[PDB]
Amino acid sequence: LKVPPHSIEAEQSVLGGLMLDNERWDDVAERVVADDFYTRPHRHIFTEMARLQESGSPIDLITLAESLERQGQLDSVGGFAYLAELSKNTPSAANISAYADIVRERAVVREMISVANEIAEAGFDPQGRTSEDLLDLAESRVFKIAESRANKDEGPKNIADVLDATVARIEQLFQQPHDGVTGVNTGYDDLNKKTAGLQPSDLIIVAARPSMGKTTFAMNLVENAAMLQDKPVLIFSLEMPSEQIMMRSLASLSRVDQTKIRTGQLDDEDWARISGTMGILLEKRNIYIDDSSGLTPTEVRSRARRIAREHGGIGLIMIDYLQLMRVPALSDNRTLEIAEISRSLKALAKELNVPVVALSQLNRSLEQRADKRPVNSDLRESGSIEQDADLIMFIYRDEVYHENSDLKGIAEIIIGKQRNGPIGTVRLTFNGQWSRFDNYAGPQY
Amino acid sequence: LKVPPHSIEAEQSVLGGLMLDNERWDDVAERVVADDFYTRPHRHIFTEMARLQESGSPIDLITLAESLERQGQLDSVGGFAYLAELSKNTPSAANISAYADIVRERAVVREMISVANEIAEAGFDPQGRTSEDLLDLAESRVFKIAESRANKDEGPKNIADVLDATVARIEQLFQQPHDGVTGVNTGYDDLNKKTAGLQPSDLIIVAARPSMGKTTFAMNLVENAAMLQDKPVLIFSLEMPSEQIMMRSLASLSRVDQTKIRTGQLDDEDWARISGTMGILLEKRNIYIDDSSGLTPTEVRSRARRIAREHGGIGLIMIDYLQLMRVPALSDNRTLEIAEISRSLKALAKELNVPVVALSQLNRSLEQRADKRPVNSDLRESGSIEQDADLIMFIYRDEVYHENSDLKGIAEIIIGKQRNGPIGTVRLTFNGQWSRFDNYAGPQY
Amino acid sequence: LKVPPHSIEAEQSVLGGLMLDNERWDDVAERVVADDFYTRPHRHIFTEMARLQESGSPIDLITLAESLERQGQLDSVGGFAYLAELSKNTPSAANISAYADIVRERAVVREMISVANEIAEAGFDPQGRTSEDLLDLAESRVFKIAESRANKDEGPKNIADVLDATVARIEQLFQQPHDGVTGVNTGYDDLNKKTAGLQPSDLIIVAARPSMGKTTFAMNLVENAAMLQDKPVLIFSLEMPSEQIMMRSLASLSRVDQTKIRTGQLDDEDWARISGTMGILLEKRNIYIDDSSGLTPTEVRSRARRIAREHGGIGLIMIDYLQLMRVPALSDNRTLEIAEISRSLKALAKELNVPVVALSQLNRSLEQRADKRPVNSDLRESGSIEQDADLIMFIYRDEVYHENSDLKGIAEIIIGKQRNGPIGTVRLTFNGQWSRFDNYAGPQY
Amino acid sequence: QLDSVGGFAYLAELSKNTPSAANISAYADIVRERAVVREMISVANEIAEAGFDPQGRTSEDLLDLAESRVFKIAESRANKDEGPKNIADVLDAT
Amino acid sequence: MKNVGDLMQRLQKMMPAHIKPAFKTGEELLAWQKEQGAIRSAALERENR
Ligand SMILES: [Mg+2]
Ligand SMILES: [Mg+2]
Ligand SMILES: [Mg+2]
Repeated sequence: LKVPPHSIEAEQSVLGGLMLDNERWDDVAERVVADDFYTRPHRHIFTEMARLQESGSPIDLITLAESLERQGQLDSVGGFAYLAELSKNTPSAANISAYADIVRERAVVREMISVANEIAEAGFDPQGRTSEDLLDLAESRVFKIAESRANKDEGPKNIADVLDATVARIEQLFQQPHDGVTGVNTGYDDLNKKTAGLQPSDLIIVAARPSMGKTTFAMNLVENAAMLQDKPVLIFSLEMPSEQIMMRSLASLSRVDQTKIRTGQLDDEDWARISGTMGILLEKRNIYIDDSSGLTPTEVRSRARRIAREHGGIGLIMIDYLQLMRVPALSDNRTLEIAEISRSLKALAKELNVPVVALSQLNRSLEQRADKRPVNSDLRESGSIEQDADLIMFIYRDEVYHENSDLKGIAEIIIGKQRNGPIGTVRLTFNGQWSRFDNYAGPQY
Repeated sequence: LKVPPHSIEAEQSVLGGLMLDNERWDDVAERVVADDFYTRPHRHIFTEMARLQESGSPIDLITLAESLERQGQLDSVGGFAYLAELSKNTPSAANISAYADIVRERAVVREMISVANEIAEAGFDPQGRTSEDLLDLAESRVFKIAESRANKDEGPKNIADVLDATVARIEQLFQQPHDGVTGVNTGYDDLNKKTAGLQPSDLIIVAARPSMGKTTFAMNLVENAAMLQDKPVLIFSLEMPSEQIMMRSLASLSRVDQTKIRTGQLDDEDWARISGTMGILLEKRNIYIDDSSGLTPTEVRSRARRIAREHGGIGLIMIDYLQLMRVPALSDNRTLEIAEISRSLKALAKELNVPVVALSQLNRSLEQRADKRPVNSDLRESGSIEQDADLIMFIYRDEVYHENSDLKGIAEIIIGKQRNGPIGTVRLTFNGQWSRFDNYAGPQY
Repeated sequence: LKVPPHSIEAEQSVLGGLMLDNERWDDVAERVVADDFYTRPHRHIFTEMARLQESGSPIDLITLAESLERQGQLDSVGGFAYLAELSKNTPSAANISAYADIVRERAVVREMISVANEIAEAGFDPQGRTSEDLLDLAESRVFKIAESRANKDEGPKNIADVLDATVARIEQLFQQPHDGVTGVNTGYDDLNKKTAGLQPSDLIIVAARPSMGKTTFAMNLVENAAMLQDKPVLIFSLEMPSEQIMMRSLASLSRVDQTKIRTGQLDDEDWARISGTMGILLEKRNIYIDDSSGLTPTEVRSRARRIAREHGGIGLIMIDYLQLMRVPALSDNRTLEIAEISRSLKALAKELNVPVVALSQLNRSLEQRADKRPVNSDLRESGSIEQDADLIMFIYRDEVYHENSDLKGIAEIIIGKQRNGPIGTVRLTFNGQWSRFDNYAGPQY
Repeated sequence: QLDSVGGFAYLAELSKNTPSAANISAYADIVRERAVVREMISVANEIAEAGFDPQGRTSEDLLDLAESRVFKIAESRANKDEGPKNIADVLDAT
Repeated sequence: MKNVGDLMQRLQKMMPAHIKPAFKTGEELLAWQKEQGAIRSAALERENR
């Protein structure tokens, strides 16, 4: 009436089938796994059989027995007489994979019972924390085993099928007549060329030394998006709070100094342009800023999936100074912490089908180099971020280092990696009085 | 040891607290729910009191009993004598919303037990169900529960709330028409221009080589904002004790050289200014100094929360040469140690909304350059202090290096970083015999 | 468990191969010898067939027996009934050279353990003997083993071998069609020389920095191999999905740019060249692609063998950015995890008798160095995969680093190791606007 | 964590008890004072039994251990005049 | 799901008639590719110089 169900007749039938069907090892391997059994003697038999079918092909009854014997383990798993009882029975030929399907299905049910029992016990006696992390633990186990199982459409496919999807993309792009912006527009027209817009399943990075324009540039990207893109955007301001971000953004959008907003020393034209940018931003309701500090990728995925289901689907994410992201499991090793972060953000971008602007600092290696243009290496930690990304674009503004420069008011965006587009060195104009980058219709580069 | 989790003293405690309090109801209503309880009589009491608080405002002992009678339910929820037990006990203090929140999340915990039971029920009872209708089903269950999430003070923060706060701050600033110093004053009228004062929550860093004047500069900032603001300032002199600091400060304010002070060889016009500055410093009672050596950030926090409690609220903090500050957990990896330190200081400034001065040092990377005018990369360790900061401002008085220099008595304050404002090069004048920096009326820099 | 190791299955298969093929005796004789075997009748048959293939050409079934009767040894090696089974078995294809080499290896091992026991006896049995004449015995024995070695290519050369090629120049060098290749044609004639093509039972490692073009190369290889062979090839793309891989490949072939493909700015003169190569890539159906994320080596094996059985036998395996491969057993220890995965891929290369393309990264140890032309150690994990691979080759395109260069458009393929030949350094040309390496027409290297 | 730290009624009993007055300073004083003594006798036991069990040790390398531990206690304790001093208390000593 | 016929038909739906590929085979492909490779290398080295 109540039990973790397991079909054991079908089980042993599959066993004896694998015994007296020595060709067919992979077909049942599509669905059966070593731990997938309900009973452990069968796990022993199957792991021996698998180890041999990798190396030693001919085994039905007896050479498997010798393999079991070479480590001195006769009768520890029942007995060879029982093994011959297995080989004798089940003369079935037609169906083994379906028996394997139902056995694995019952095993999945069984593991669901295991997980539910773990939840109930770790609701009764989970031994010490705040239950804010317990709700997250439930969601974590849930979505983890979701990702561990759900992908069973997976398999190598045919070019006559892959080209269908490829040509579908080429059709819907060749269909839609538009300029060379297949993605999210940045507003900067000389950067859309090297980028074709922030493509919808990537981990963009925007890095530079501390006071160079990371947050500034990134807010300008999301501003231009929100004004153009008619879908939400997220702003994970882990560093500094919303009430600075938004002054800075009002100035970016309306070209007035920050001082003349955090002082009230402003004139009618400025009052007006503020009213205008405000009355624009209110009507759309695009932006969603999180002013929380020490987030984890778990929480980022949670909040993003929340804004997704309700408000259509997001179109862009910005994450300020990535390195503040945490995962307390890996708090003893920092490089692996950043690696987990980067993988989580890439998987997020692949999940919701958006880009993920992810800022990052740089190390003090480019200081003892005399060029000061950052290279892809000079990223603050772990070097996975120079691998997991479809796009890096550093920033370099020469007037910070060179007062002898004739290149001031000019900030150039040193692309440093782009898997599906060109390297380059874009050039733009910096006016930090109102925290904006603008286009530089000037000489070439 | 193992039991369905539920708390009941908090339950009756909250209920009686509401019985003795008609004023404060909405705050608990924002957290607790009818179904939030374990036992049904108290569910009836809660929902009836809530219906009345919608309709009938006064509900302490008899209005609720009369209502529950109007629905004909006395003795179904215990009894009016039992309710007299509820109204008699729990006279507890304002710690009521704490009870509300904890019981809210206890309903969430009991929900977790129930939902794990539901999953285990679907598990034991497969009902001939497919794995693809099993996992995503039981996982969208927890997802649907996550959808509730009445903690609506986090990431899904629409823009209008941000702008509400921002306009509120701009009204805090424009409703008071004053000079262009929205922050702490320094006294240095040339510095407030590039700075707009020391902002209350930012982390300021003052940095120079060992005899360039940073303790002095910082003491002048604190002992000037002690004379202007009627609000306290702390001093964590981890490096030198009070009996040198205060001597130095008397010399600073009273402009008499320190050698005439301690040696006792000073004249009447000096003794007068000593009398005057002391009579000021004691007729304001505004300065606190902690001469402890190896302070961890928790100690710094506690010792600042105290003064932020007793003496109103504070207005400035100064920490001398933070590389003394410890956190013994991370004693092996110095870099992570300093990062913890800086993060703690920033968090403190954001917690109290008061400026943290945090003196730092510089590495010996200037000396092999022939310029010596420091940059952010010349900070002593970790590079976080050049990331978790909002105002670095160095000190470079040139006669230390170039003996034959036409800048003796000139100390320039190289603002090397500032988020919410410009960089530059302030000039001052160094008069060290009485340990002061003074303003400079001079040519165009 | 513990036994004298000797191959017997492949042994009899080689012997029956010599039976059913009088041609293949020369190169197999260059490796296997009568003393190279384990049991006696195999040695008898080998020495008989050696004496006869010297003089008596026809030996498959009968002339062996005839000579065996000439010397009068019937029923000494089994019998003609024992012999008939040998010609009966092993209908195998041309894969005999690898069998011969591994049996040579097994003979060398058998000699090694024999010598080990001899030395153990010599140590236990001094027989009134100084250890001088005992360690000298052991060392002379070891050198007599490793001296002969049947190997004359890894090391210096006597002048006889030098003058062979030197005088062969002056007479015989009309050999400029040196298409001497055994394995998968890489598609690069300047490269196919130094590598002798992909030997079909090895492990390839293609590695460089991210913006450098390695994935483009390891796509060009499978891209050519799909066309030249009529054999399937696999693509495990653990980084990015199929829809970008194929959009790259079409552009590599057709000689147009990805941009016009994903944009639609392309006229007849590109349309034709896309249609042609598309038609070619459909009319063979070789390539299979797997856009997984977190594969385990077990799944690599399973998904190579699901296809190795159906389609004859696969020709090439291509893994993308290896390090993503996990095994949840070693989810903590990274080093042994990587070493496990490397050994597993090498085991698969042995199993299916196919070449394994499996990429990797380079740590940031070259970027603190002006050379930047990588080496065997700059290999990002474990120092292990420089041992489990018969081939490594790295890349270097200087014009990512130096903008001033006169080495641009050019990309040397450093070969860092080979265990079946000499290393070298190819010099291709890179034109990433259509994502291709081309064979270079230029001066020396 | 319930019932590993006593009980729930056990917890409530402590609240029900001690309505005593503001002499919290002195109570916490003695409660702090006794534990350092407890640690002191603990260290005394450790030093003595370690003397019984040298483990490749000499007296020179042993009185050093004694000095080290005792003063590591003393310095870690002795700094109990700490705090942010009001300015009058500073200027008095100045 | 789809074959050469249906796929190339949907391809002609993108691009009009008389677009004949001028390869038709596996060897002329690589041959013309090497031709264009050397021709490109010519102007490439020219641009460098
Ligand atoms: Mg920033
Ligand atoms: Mg100092
Ligand atoms: Mg790649």
